[PDB]
Formats: sequence, structure tokens, C-alpha cells
Amino acid sequence: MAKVKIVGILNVTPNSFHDGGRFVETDKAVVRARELLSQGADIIEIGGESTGPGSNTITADEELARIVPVIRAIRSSLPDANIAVDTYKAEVARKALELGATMINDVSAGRADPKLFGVVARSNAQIVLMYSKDTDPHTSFDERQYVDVVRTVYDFLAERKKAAMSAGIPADRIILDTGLGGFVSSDPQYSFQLLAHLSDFQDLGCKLFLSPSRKSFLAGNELLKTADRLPGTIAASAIAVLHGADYIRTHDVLEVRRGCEIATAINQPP
Amino acid sequence: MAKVKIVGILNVTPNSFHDGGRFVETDKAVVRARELLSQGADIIEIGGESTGPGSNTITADEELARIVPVIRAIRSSLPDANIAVDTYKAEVARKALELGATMINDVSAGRADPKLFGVVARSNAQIVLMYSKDTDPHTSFDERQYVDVVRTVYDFLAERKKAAMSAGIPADRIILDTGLGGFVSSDPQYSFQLLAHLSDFQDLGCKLFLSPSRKSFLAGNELLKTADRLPGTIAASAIAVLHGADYIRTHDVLEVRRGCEIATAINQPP
Ligand SMILES: Nc1nc(O)c2nc(CNc3ccc(C(=O)O)cc3)cnc2n1
Ligand SMILES: Nc1nc(O)c2nc(CNc3ccc(C(=O)O)cc3)cnc2n1
Repeated sequence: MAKVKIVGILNVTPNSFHDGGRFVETDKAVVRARELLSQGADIIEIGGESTGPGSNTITADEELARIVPVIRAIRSSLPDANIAVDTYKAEVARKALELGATMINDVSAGRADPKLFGVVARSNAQIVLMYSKDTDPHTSFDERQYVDVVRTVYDFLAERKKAAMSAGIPADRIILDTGLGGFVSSDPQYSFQLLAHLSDFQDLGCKLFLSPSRKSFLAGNELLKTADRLPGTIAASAIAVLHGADYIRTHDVLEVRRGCEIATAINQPP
Repeated sequence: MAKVKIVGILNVTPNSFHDGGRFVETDKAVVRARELLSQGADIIEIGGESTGPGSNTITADEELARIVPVIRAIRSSLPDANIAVDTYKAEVARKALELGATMINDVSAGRADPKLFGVVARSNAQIVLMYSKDTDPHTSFDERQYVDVVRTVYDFLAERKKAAMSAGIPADRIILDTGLGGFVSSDPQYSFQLLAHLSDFQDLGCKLFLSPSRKSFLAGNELLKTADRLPGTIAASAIAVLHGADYIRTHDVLEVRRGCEIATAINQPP
């Protein structure tokens, strides 16, 4: 059984407000991609629009203005790099694929932009379909309750896979993500239940993709801030791999790679 | 489902027994004990004789000269702390129990000293019986092979539990440890198989105790040295808890506690 593919998060978020222009943010992104690769990332995932807590929506033009220089610079300086883009906007995905990205990660599962499925279908790229409790990726993180969150998410992902296939994406280019954290509920129990039952989602026939990545459900009893959730991220990501994850999305490539290697080894027979 | 109990390692083997100082400074050990407690250790485990790579045997007299001052200082400045002692020697355990230790951790599983079982039986302390491929804790770490390491270790622990009980120790005071790292084999695959099948040991009726703690089986494909094994230790300890460990022994108390809390949460039913 194979190693997990580590997806290193590269957020392009211009919020410094100083004398330097867009080039400073682009240069920051390139140094960060080099570091992620140094730490053993298999894939560099570029995102121009945060969907974390308290985030809001940007225009497609602003999102392209952020990620296009970055993709260009990484492709030229690091041509071996495997590039993914985190976007739910068809116009953003189309340009990113033309510039050499090979993976599109859609937190809306193709629901925010009905044209995105066709953009990926006409390419050679893979698509990540993630479960979210609402169609809008920037909905507030309410305390959503579930009678059976595993069944709810499973039925959702089955439906979205069938829609992606009807739009022309073959099953072997579809990757599935249960969602975690606020995407599921501000109540952490449901994220833990998806992690406990993650192997069930292998019956949909698709590779699995997870992003524990210091999310709110890892706050624990101490209600840890983001900066203190690295131990919890390592544990959650290792257990996800133990239960079938093929991709792990993370800010902390070195540590999460090494932790998930242990999970992979525990999964091996003699 | 209860939290794991975190056993914080306080090893007071001196830097260089023969070349430098004969003992550690007692106040520095107390400082470390206070940090382990403040990081969330439930138990402080004092040991005067190390058993990792290349360790040296020491006499019972010298072992007492190491741990007695440190136990006395901790019981005076931290009387609420739970004390365990890591020793395979009956005369060390006897004095440790007199001074208030409530758990004896024996890496020989009661084999190295025929009197140890009886000393523990005449106390109210718990005893940890760990599997090792050889009785002598300082045996070199050979590449021991197994046809079925789970079966071998299971039958060993069943036999040591029966021996402890024959010596008057009740089953509800017996704690079992599969061993990890060189205690099992210099081949890491056998330590991963024990972790993968740890739930098989719940048939024995005893709480389970594990010490991933930056051991050699966490070296991975990079053949990481001790300093780089914290992520793997978090992942292995978390997975051990997910698979039924009741105690986790570590010197990285803060991080391993937080990671293991995630494993406990994933184990909880809706
Ligand atoms: N495929 C996939 N899977 C994710 O889990 C994901 N998460 C984020 C970032 N969004 C969040 C959402 C919630 C939280 C919190 O509750 O803390 C944090 C970050 C962005 N892209 C993502 N893509
Ligand atoms: N109950 C229990 N369980 C242990 O696992 C343990 N380990 C050590 C320390 N000994 C070792 C042995 C092997 C290795 C390596 O291969 O790296 C490292 C340290 C000391 N007390 C212990 N007690």
C-alpha cells in the first residue's frame, strides 16, 4: 500500500499593506513553494481566496490577479513541481489549468459555479469534490447537527460524483473529501466521526483527500488557538491515513509527512 | 471512553557516570518534574538505569543513590504527583514503594529479579509487565524475526500475567506493554504490526501501556535520528490510543497529550 501524497498549502493572501507591490507577495509565494518542496510536498496547492473562519468572497479577477503570477513563477523556477489550485470559480480553474495546474480542489463540489465541471472535463486534470453543509463556501460555521453524519456526507458525495460524471469527468479523475471543521459543523464531534468512519467512503470507488490542517475541531478541551494545533493535526492526519486517506492537505509538510509515514507503515502486512 | 493517562519520563541517569558528574543535580530534576506536570503528565516515572541503545547496567546500590534523593525531593515539593519507578530490581522497588511510588514499571516483566514480584505483591502498587525479546534489558538490539509477532507477544504477556498472579498480584493491578523498538526487534516492521493489532491484547483483561517515545522503529525511510522523531511519536502514540492504549509513556508530554486527545475523541461514539 502506497505512501500518502502530501499537499502543501500555499495561500496567496495580500494583506500586508506596505510600500511593496504585488511582486513582494509573488516572491513570498515562490520561496514558500521551495520550502514546501524541501519538506517533501508531493503537490503544491495554490489558493487565492481563503475559506477559513471569518473569510469573505473575492472576485474572479482579484483571485486571478493573485494566483496567475504565482503559478507562472513556480512553473518557471520549479518546473518539476506538481501544481493544484484551490478554487470554486470556473474562470479561475480554466486559466490555472492552461498555466499547468493538474488538480482542481472545489470546496463547493461543483455547486457554486455550474461551468466548473465542464472546464475540468475538457482538460486532463483531477478534481477534488468536498462536502460542505451549505452550497455557499463562505456560509458561517453554525452548529449543524446530524442524525448520522456519515450517511449524510456519503449520500452527498455519491450524488456529486454522479453529477461530475454526467458533465464528462471520468470516475478515475474524481477525488472525494468528507469536509472537516466548520465545513461540517462548529460541533467537533462530527469531524471526529467522519475520521473514525473514513474507510466507509472507500466504497464510492474514489481516492480520498482530507485537510485536518489546524482546523477548529482540533481545539480540544483547552480550546487551542490555531498556532497550538500542530500535535492534533499530526494525530488527525495520521489516523486519516490509517483509515484510507490518499491525500493529506497541510500547512506543516515536514511534520505531517513524517507522521503519516508511520500510519502508512502500520497499515502494511508483513 | 476515558482519556489516556500520560506517563512523563524523568530519567536521572547521569550524563557521564564515569567521566563527569556521578549524579544529576536534584533541583534540576525537580524543575523538570514541575514542567512535566504543568504540561499535563498524570504520572511522573523516575528511572535511575536507562535501557535504550548502548545503555549500561548499574548496581542496585548505585540505582538507589540516583532515584532516592529525587523521589524525596518530588514528594516534598510536589506531594500531589503520582510517582512511578522504572526498575527491574527488587531492592530498588522495595525502597521506591516505601518512599511512596505507586507503580513499578519492569522492562523484564518480573524476570530479571525473582524477588521483585513478591515486593510488589506486598504493596498496593500497580506493575507494568513489558515484553522484551530477552530478559536482560541491556541485550543488544538484534534483528529478531517473527512468524507472527502478535501471537508471540500475546502468549508471553499471558504467561507473565499468570506468573504475577501466582505471586499474589491481583489482575486489576497488572498492566501490559507489548514492547516497542529494539525490545521487539531492530526491524521496525514488528513494532508497526504490534501497533496495528493492539486491540488483540484486550483479551488479556489488563490495561495497556505503550512507549513509542522516539524509539528506533520511528526512524522511517529517512533513518531519522532521535531529534527528528517527535512527529512519528505523536502519530504512533495517537494510533496506540485509538487501538486501546490506556497509558502512554513519553518525554514530550505536551505534544503527545494533545495528539492523544484527538485519538480519544475519534474513539468516542455518537
Ligand atoms: N478539499 C478541501 N478540504 C478542506 O478541508 C479545505 N479546507 C480549507 C480551508 N477552510 C477552512 C474551513 C474551516 C476551518 C475551521 O473550522 O477551523 C478552517 C479552514 C480550504 N480548502 C479545503 N479543501
Ligand atoms: N514499560 C516500558 N516500555 C518501554 O518501551 C520502555 N522503554 C524504555 C527505554 N528503552 C528503549 C529501548 C529501545 C529503544 C529503541 O529501539 O530506540 C529506545 C529506548 C524504558 N522503559 C520502558 N518501559
